[PDB]
Amino acid sequence: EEHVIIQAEFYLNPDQSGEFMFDFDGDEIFHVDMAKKETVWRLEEFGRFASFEAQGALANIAVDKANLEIMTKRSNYTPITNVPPEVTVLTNSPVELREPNVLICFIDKFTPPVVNVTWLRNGKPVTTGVSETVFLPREDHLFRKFHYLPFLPSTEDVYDCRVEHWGLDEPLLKHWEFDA
Amino acid sequence: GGVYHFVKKHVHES
Amino acid sequence: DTRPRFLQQDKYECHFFNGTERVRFLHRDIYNQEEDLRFDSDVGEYRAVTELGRPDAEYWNSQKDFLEDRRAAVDTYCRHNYGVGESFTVQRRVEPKVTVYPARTQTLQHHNLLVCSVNGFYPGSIEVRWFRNSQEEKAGVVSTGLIQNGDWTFQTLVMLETVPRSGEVYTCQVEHPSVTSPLTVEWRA
Ligand SMILES: *[C@@H]1O[C@H](CO)[C@@H](O[C@H]2O[C@H](CO)[C@@H](O)[C@H](O)[C@H]2NC(C)=O)[C@H](O)[C@H]1NC(C)=O
Ligand SMILES: *[C@@H]1O[C@H](CO)[C@@H](O)[C@H](O)[C@H]1NC(C)=O
Repeated sequence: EEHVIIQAEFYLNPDQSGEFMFDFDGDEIFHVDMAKKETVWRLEEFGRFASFEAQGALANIAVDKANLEIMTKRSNYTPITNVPPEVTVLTNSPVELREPNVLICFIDKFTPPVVNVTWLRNGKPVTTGVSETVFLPREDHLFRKFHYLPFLPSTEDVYDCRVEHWGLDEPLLKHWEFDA
Repeated sequence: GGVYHFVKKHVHES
Repeated sequence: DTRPRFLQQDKYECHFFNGTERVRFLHRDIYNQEEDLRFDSDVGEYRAVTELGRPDAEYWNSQKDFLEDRRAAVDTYCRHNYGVGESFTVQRRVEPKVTVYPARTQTLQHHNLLVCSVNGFYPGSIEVRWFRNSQEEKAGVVSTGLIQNGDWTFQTLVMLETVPRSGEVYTCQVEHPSVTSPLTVEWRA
């Protein structure tokens, strides 16, 4: 095989949340942001060379919610079986003092596609410059997700990626700090 | 470049 | 929160072999975590993997016309979407940023660990080689595997565990489809 493009979408009841996104060989090309009703491109560049009518996607998402309810009943309402994440915290590039970089909290192999993720610099939450990706599809029909925290490698600081997914008993913390 | 095509979802209740 | 969740997952896959010389199309209807309904461009009709899809399959397979149209996707949908942006995907190319450092410096009297850290290169395909005095270090090498950063770039780390001699010149050679000639960085004593 050489490449694979996947139009991937999903609806989740009772949370009533869905997602529409195109995946090219593992990475996200774009995805329709339900709320804003607009399509979002992973890389600015991508948009300047192609387009998609967000609306049409919001159309599928809805027929999905439908087919879902029919598929629920048809199986005597058997719920999904939670599958706990698998978190790893890597640094984008080799970390060297006072030199800009990014922390990647990489959450893998889970489902249902629902999880709260918090960055903590020395046990306190951080809400800035941080960024995440939508829920990316896996060949096993689970999900993968990414979180970003650009930082400045300091010798005195310590970071923690707290992840809470329903399949976890208590929250989960992956720890990181300069000098393993 | 150009424009993306998406297959449409069709449902059938039985 | 324990109230049951029900998930619907729809996947439309376009598999390309040899550019677009041989395309394949798939539709996977998924419930929670199992695939029940599936259209294969190579089969022509829908197949119900699990009894959950049974109805659907037989209902669509009766519409021979529609069942035909779906075979067309390999062109109307797949091959079309392919070119709509091969410009920024098939042809994406970000040059690897290689750096070679060794874990623990002080340790140059005994066992050490040299690290080749390839970062931010795009086309997943890459290949690293560890040269101890221009001589393939065919073994005793440990790799991180390929790592997806999620931002259309990868990174990987290949380390060499060796006893550092003040003369031996270990080199890391990186070969990736974004550079005319191989990328090499050296490190010795
Ligand atoms: C993720 O979002 C929040 C933060 O954990 C959780 O929602 C909380 O807020 C509501 C209560 O006022 C309800 O949605 C939930 O009862 C409550 N959290 C729970 C289950 O105790 C939500 O649950 C989180 N998801 C999880 C549990 O991973
Ligand atoms: C659905 O599942 C429940 C199990 O709690 C069972 O009692 C019920 O009879 C099932 N429905 C049928 C009749 O298949």
